[PDB]
Amino acid sequence: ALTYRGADISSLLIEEDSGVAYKNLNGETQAFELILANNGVNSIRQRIWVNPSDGSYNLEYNLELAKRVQDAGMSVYLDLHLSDTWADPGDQATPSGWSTTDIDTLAWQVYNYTLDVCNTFAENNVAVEIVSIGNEIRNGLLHPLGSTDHYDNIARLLHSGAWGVKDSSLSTTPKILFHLDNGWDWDAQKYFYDTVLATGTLLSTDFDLIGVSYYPFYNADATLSSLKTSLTNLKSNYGKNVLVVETDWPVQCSSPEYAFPSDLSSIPFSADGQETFLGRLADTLEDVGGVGIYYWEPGWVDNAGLGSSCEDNLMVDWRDRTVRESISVFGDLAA
Ligand SMILES: *[C@@H]1O[C@H](CO)[C@@H](O)[C@H](O)[C@H]1NC(C)=O
Ligand SMILES: [Zn+2]
Ligand SMILES: [Zn+2]
Ligand SMILES: [Zn+2]
Ligand SMILES: [Zn+2]
Ligand SMILES: [Zn+2]
Ligand SMILES: [Zn+2]
Ligand SMILES: [Zn+2]
Ligand SMILES: [Zn+2]
Ligand SMILES: [Zn+2]
Ligand SMILES: [Zn+2]
Ligand SMILES: [Zn+2]
Ligand SMILES: [Zn+2]
Ligand SMILES: [Zn+2]
Ligand SMILES: [Zn+2]
Repeated sequence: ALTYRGADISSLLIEEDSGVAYKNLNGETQAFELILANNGVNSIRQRIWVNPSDGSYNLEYNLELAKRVQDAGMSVYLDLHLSDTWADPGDQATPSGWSTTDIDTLAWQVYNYTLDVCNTFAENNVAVEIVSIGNEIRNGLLHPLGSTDHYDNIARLLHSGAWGVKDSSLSTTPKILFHLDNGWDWDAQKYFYDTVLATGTLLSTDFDLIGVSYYPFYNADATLSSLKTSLTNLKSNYGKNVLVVETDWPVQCSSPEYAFPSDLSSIPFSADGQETFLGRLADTLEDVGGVGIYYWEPGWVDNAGLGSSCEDNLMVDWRDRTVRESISVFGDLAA
């Protein structure tokens, strides 16, 4: 069985501030994190941004969301984007005020930052289970200094961020996770890990978990079989537990931009299809000794496509703000 049965619900506070209330499987209005907790979710992933101009996903935002997560009995995974806005393989902008010219200065800013985030959580008695040093960092982070022209710099920054967490006053130190996209692509994963470890600046002991994104709708090569091989290879090569920290499956996808992978093409687009997909993903992870799955943004009703070419990847119907049956998939898999 999976250790982490998770969801990323970072959008929740913004959706609430836009007037969204969610109706549960009992037909009752209920706080979204309590709906999840009562339906088998035991951990919540939260994106953190450094100095966003409108406050979205900033430190205060995340402290309040984490308090609610903890009140609901769930563990907290902080996904540090180390940017003022979305960090992904096509965007890794250095925060306003941080250095774009001096790697020594930037390394100290990253260290100070992750220490300050963690000590803010400690000071407020919020335990955190996992922290990622960056989001989807296969093409580096904190550009231009942390681009793939300078893997030596990337290693320094990861080292610094990780030790900021290790030096924090949290009573139990979080597991430190490194997160790359394209989890199904073993050669890409291997190239990154082998290269940052060879610099001499990142220690093999600096991180505890390897996390990957896994989506079915951006590339037909994303078969479950390739994911299985990649996860197996990651665990055996680097000696770290592995998990899927982002995934989605559509209830509606009328005009996909990319063909779906061959071993997933019989799964329907529906709530039942979401469950079948997740059940197969969970079995796949179990087979290989993987430890978690986090569903990405199940309740983001203003953004049902979640950035993909599909109409709707949510576990909540935007038309009536009511959860779909797939919201209980993790509980269903127990039982
Ligand atoms: C890191 O924080 C310390 C305060 O403990 C401060 O003295 C120092 O200037 C900071 N480093 C950078 C580069 O901002
Ligand atoms: Zn299972
Ligand atoms: Zn608010
Ligand atoms: Zn982007
Ligand atoms: Zn300097
Ligand atoms: Zn760049
Ligand atoms: Zn450069
Ligand atoms: Zn360099
Ligand atoms: Zn060091
Ligand atoms: Zn590749
Ligand atoms: Zn450590
Ligand atoms: Zn992503
Ligand atoms: Zn919204
Ligand atoms: Zn509906
Ligand atoms: Zn079910």
